[PDB]
Amino acid sequence: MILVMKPYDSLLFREPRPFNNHVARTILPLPQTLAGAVRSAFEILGHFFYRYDGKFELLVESPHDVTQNLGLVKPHRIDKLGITILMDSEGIKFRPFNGFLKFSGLIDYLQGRIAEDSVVERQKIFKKERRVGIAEEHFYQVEMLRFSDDCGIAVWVEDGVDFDDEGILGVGGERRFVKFEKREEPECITNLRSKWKKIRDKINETGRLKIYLATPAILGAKGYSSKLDYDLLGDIGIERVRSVNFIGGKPVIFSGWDFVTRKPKPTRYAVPAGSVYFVEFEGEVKLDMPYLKLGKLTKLGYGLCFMGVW
Amino acid sequence: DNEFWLNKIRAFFHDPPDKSFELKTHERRASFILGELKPSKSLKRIIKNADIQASSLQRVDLEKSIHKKELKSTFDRIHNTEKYEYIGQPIIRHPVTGEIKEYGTILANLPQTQREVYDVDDEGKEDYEEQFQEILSRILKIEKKVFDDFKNRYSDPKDLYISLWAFYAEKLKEALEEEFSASFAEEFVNLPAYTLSPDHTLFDHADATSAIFGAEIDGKKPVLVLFKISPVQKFIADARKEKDLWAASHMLSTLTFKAISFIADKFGPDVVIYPHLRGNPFFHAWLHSKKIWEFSDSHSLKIASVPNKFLALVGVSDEKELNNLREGIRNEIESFLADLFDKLWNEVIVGALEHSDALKHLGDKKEIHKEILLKRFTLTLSSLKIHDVDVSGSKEEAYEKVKDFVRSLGLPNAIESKYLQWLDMLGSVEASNNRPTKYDLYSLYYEILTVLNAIESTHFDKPAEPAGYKCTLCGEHLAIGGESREMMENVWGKIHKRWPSHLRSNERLCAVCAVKRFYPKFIETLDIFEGVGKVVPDIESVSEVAMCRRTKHGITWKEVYDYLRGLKNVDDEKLLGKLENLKHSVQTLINNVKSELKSRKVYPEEFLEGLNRNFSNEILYSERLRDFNTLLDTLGFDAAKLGLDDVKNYETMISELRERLSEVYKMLGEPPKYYAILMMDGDEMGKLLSGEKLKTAEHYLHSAILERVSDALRVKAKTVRRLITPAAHSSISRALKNFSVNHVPDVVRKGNGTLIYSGGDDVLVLLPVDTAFDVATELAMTFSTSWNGWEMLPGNKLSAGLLIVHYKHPLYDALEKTRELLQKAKKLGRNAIAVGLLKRSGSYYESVVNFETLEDAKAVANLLVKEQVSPRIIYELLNFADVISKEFLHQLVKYEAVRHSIDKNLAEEFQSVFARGHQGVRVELEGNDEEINKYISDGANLETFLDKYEKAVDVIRKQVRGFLNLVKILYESIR
Amino acid sequence: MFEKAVVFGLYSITPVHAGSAELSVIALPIQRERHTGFPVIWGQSLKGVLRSRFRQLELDEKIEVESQKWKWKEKTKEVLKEKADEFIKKVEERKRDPLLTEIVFGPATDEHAGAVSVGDAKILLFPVRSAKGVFAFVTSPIVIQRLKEDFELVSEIELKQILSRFKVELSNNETIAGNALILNGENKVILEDIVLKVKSDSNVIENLVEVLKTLFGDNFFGKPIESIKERIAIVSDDVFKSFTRFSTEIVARVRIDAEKGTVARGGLWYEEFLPSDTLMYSLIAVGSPKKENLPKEVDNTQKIVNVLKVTFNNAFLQIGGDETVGKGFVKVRAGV
Ligand SMILES: Nc1ncnc2c1ncn2[C@@H]1O[C@H](COP(=O)(O)OP(=O)(O)OP(=O)(O)O)[C@@H](O)[C@H]1O
Ligand SMILES: Nc1ncnc2c1ncn2[C@@H]1O[C@H](COP(=O)(O)OP(=O)(O)OP(=O)(O)O)[C@@H](O)[C@H]1O
Ligand SMILES: [Mg+2]
Ligand SMILES: [Zn+2]
Repeated sequence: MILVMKPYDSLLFREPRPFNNHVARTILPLPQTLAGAVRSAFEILGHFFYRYDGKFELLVESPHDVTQNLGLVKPHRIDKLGITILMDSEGIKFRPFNGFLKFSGLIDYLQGRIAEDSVVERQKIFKKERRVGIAEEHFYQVEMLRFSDDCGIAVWVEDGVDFDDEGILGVGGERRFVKFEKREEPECITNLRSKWKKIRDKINETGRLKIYLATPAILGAKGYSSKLDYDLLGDIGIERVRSVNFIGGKPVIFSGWDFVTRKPKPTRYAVPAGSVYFVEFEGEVKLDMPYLKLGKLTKLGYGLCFMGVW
Repeated sequence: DNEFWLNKIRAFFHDPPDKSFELKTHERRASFILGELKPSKSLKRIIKNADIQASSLQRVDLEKSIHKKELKSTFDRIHNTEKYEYIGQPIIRHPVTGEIKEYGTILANLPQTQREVYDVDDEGKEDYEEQFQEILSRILKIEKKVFDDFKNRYSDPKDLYISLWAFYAEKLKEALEEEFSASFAEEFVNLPAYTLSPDHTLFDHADATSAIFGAEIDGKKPVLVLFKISPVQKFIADARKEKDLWAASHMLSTLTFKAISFIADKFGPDVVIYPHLRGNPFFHAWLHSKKIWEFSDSHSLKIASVPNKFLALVGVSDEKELNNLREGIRNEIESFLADLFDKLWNEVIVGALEHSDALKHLGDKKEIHKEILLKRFTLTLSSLKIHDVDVSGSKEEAYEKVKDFVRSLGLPNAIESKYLQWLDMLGSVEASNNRPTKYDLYSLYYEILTVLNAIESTHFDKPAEPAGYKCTLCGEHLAIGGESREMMENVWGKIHKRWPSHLRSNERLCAVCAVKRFYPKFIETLDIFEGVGKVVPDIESVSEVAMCRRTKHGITWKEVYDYLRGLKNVDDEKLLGKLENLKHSVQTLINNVKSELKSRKVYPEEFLEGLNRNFSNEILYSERLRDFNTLLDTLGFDAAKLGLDDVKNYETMISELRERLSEVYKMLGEPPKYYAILMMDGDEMGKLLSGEKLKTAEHYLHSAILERVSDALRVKAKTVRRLITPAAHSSISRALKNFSVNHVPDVVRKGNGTLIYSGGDDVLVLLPVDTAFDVATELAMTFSTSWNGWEMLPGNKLSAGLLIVHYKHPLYDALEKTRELLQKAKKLGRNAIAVGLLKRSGSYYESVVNFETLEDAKAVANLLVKEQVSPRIIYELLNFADVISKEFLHQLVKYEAVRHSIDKNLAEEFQSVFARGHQGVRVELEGNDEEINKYISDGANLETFLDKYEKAVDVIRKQVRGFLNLVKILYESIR
Repeated sequence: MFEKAVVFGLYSITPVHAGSAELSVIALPIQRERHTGFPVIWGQSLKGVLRSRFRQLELDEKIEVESQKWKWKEKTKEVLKEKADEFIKKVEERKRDPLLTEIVFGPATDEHAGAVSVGDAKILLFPVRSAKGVFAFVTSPIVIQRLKEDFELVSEIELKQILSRFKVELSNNETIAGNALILNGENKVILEDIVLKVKSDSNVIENLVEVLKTLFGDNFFGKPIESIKERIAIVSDDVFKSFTRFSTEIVARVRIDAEKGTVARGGLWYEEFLPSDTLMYSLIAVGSPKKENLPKEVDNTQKIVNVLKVTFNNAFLQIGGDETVGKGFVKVRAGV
């Protein structure tokens, strides 16, 4: 089941900093923010963007593996120095490629190949819009997310829940609203599920595994850290792990105002979406699905990760 | 350890400072200069091995050219002509740009003879050789006297070695200036180490070889470590006043310098390559703390002149020692952080709740606050173990083995080919003993190290903070005493009652933000400081720097504001009566406020009394003095909680003060409301160190040796990019230190601005508006300068971000805007400046331009300064920005100039300056094309390129619109 | 939430300067979008002006519900009592608002939420200067697409089904327009120094005016809708963006001091104004009213949307700044 929400207006997701600070910024939608919308209409698998321009397609955050020239980076290790570096096969230094990757390109991406037409830049999906003088000194400037003409937010939720099909509901920060409809699973997820067996066989035969985080994950057990615990990987069937090479970005620091306790929630650090881990696993993967949940708060749409080969 | 320090001294002084004077007996002078500390034969062999290895791999592997002779280009000029083939006088080449300089004063002091080269028994050599021996003996004697005094001063070998490394060059220079001349000493200090390849001076080689020997002592394997404390921009962003920003930057610099100081203490001051610690004010303060050298306040210490990343090369036997070093750095930094936190906890937090039960309630979160403060920063120490490739075989065999190892790396083709070419060129020399060293690929290691950091700093580990209201300033951490909102408000109200000078009652801070706020009052009573004096500057808010503009009367309102408190007298006497009257008004207002506060009895009497000489300058703004409530809020008091906003009898003196302020404005002018934030960064430092932007080897060798070598070596050197080496890296770091310490604070102070951080390439300043463009071009020229005077300079390009903003805008918003402007300047090419004016009401302009164009814009400002050209000529030209084409641009602008100029000469000058200036403007095309910006930056046949280009009309329209925007921004800045 | 929604039309009688952000030329640029660059009014400002109008009407007691006057003074005591009379003092002290505004247009400064969320005012017809047919209402195909996507959520009956037939593609130098705008003889039309060839079609404008008069009445804001049909043009997306960016009213203003009779130094500035006779549409999303012992008259969502439409139909209200110089007055016609 997919909740397709077209924003009639701009959307706001409050930054952790308070806003007498009139200046205010905006961030990408958070799983805790969108979870409240669906619960106002169970677990949430995650959320992507959707673009309906002639055809309807779903876009996830561009993996940090992909470079500017659409060149994949693989972690290769030198035993002479005994150190592993992420080589792009065209240079030793690289930068992450911002934008979004389609599911139709994602299916091929996990095999180690990507096409130019399978990616979309960030400027073609949504932009940031600044408003000044909103309301002698009461004026505050607020940045919001302005979506494209034929684009919106798709929320991927397991088909075990049901509710009203179509309507209008309020989401985000300030009192805005979007039009939501219930759409069945597109052919992209079906194709991914069909090719999951082949890609899992490739992963098993090659002895290499890649974890791609399509959503932010709070992996911290006692505190909060980007380190990948071996116990979590052992649950899926990994007998042993040799080396772990994680590449991501600045951790997303977020909290919230808990209305139940009338007090703010504890501040939490999460691994940013699009980060990729490379793991040299031993044995085979027993997972029967191409998507798994990691960390805590996985019900709200946190820690959705895909499997890939290299 | 004493023998370790003595051996470090021996390695540093393994070559006499005048080695290039005569290569026949340099080692004898090296043994004599140490005297009782001369090394043994085995120690000399080890030192020579560690010098030939590493240091400058290009140098030694080139000096052994055997083309019918072994070349020699020294000052001796008397050699065995049978197999030496003298070349000429030694020169010095810039390690980056290859700029060539000559020692005119040294040659003038040296004897001059008609014959260029003398044979072994050449006729007439008696007098010249006698004079040469005499001057060499004098130089040796003065060097020995300096070193003997230095050795007599210090007894501990560690302290003696550190002080020698710090100050021997300065002492020798001052002694030679006292004897020969200042110019002679200045040129002598910068003598090259290896005259055949003079890409670095002798002392840079000495530091490099000392670091190499330290990294290869007692069988310890060398390791290249790089330490980074991240993030930085987020930490600096969170601020409310300029004092908070200064405290944040200075705290970050102090932390990284604590790490650097621990590393230097454990191993040596030279083991750190970047930043160059010699000459750093922080290093001098640390030396004073160690009671090694009495600190002199020649260079101001208030500047955060230490970058957040530092690179070192140290010798460790095993990875266990590396882990121990990392744990020691973390222990030292966390101990300093915990000491600061405990000082704040037991000085400020308990300073207001010494009796209240709220302290007992909040004492259960002390461990939590300590943990969240300590783990605020992520510290990454990425270390690469330098591999020891076997070179046991012959020259061809050893070079083949090294190339095979490099191929076994299995790298991308470009860098592998570059390093293969470097190795092949190193193998193009003719010598049986020519063997590649383990540091020949040093640059490669560094490159990998950097990449490691870019991944290793990605990780993080933050503690599980509890639930509660977050901090108001930082907005990311739980505020202190966050269990209850009412309890937190009461606690912070009590704190503001105890500490009303800085903190506001409503401001509920966290650990990190409170530490940042109260850091200035704690640094003067902490380590490194507390014995140096004058660390905290006398500037707290951006209003002061915005008020630092130089008016037409030769007076800056910041000086008169300081005069209000009597800090500095006013030299001008024409306005003395107005100054006295307004001072009396301020004094009586302060007396009334102090009496009212004493009646309230809510703040300590010391703070109220000191408010007379520490009153906020924001009350000087007339618009800010609307009423008593506005005055109380501006001074830093919440009148709503105080209840003093109902005093309606305090309007008479307010009105009188407003009238007096207007009277002062009459012949003075209002305090300007705008100020400029300028941040600059180096252009492709990583690429420059990668060797991609480095010149060919022919540019880093003697001017008269490329033609006197083998053809194969000649062609290899002419078409192979030179790669850095530890000596060259040290020279580059020394040039960066020279730029960042000896030049930028001078121009900032001369520019009447405040420099906050100057570490290496990056620079951050806040300036009065009509002082920013004056110093931006000067600093760009200085950074691009190769040889200024007789001191090295980086000689690279700059990216700059300049933002002209009002003082009421939030600090972090302006910081983020300026950082975004810098990023845009880097995105639209490089060697450029992005200027942006954010006017108060709604206005916002941009212009990404080359530096040389900026001065051109200043020209038209003159035409607007005295109204030689009507300003409307700008507006009308704007209306043509969407229609103008290349063919008729010149004629149309000529028509507009003639129409809007009283004199035809003014119109012609405007036409010429506009035609020149509008050429260089970076454009943001719809298509992802950067070739146009690259053509604009260089300065070329760009007109012909646009003629060949298919989007010429859009490019020229964007160029003219951006130039007009820059002109309007600069003109509004002037007025 | 937000069970129902209503559409509000807005016709600019006088130029409107709402809000203020590049400001490259105009010191106070109009309230403008980011992705498309079209003129727009933020939901915050429209909500504020609507709630101020509602509060003033509640004070004036002219909010007749179901053809019966709504007396709030008795209603607050009827639904709250106890401190309600004291709560009246809060209205008298101006620290609060009348209960109707508190339960519909959001709460006071200090628990609850507004029953209606006010969306953004999206542009629908932009007036541009024409060589023939003095001024023309120009649109863009994506404007029609946005209108259809917005209007799929309210009308759906057959009007929504027939509105799906609007689907056009236009080149950057072609347009479809009425007989008034097209020049005599030559088959081209000039708007704001831009010449466009007329594309032969007779369905898109008819359907547009059909739906406009369908849910806005035959009286098109005091004018016959039939006359409007002859002066409707649809241009390309880039052309519409350029029009909406550069065809607004740039007015230069100064301040003169009586001491010398000349312009004050630094007193000259340019302000940008949205042109008059501009049709804009906004979406108001109304949900279940807050459970606070609401009267049975407006107990359901249908009743509150009905009373809102009745009390705001054919209304006149000022938006944006410069109210003191006759700027911002617009006429609102609720979609029935
Ligand atoms: N104390 C300081 N004051 C001011 N600027 C500083 C200070 N220390 C470092 N900087 C500069 O601020 C910037 C922050 O460095 P940082 O390590 O965050 O790099 P970055 O490019 O922003 O990203 P990343 O965090 O991934 O390295 C750099 O340009 C650095 O030179
Ligand atoms: N002499 C030096 N030795 C070692 N590291 C240095 C030296 N000078 C600068 N650095 C470091 O190199 C890094 C350069 O990063 P930066 O973001 O400036 O990129 P860059 O390659 O210089 O180019 P650009 O900023 O134009 O993209 C910084 O972390 C800086 O501290
Ligand atoms: Mg750089
Ligand atoms: Zn904080």
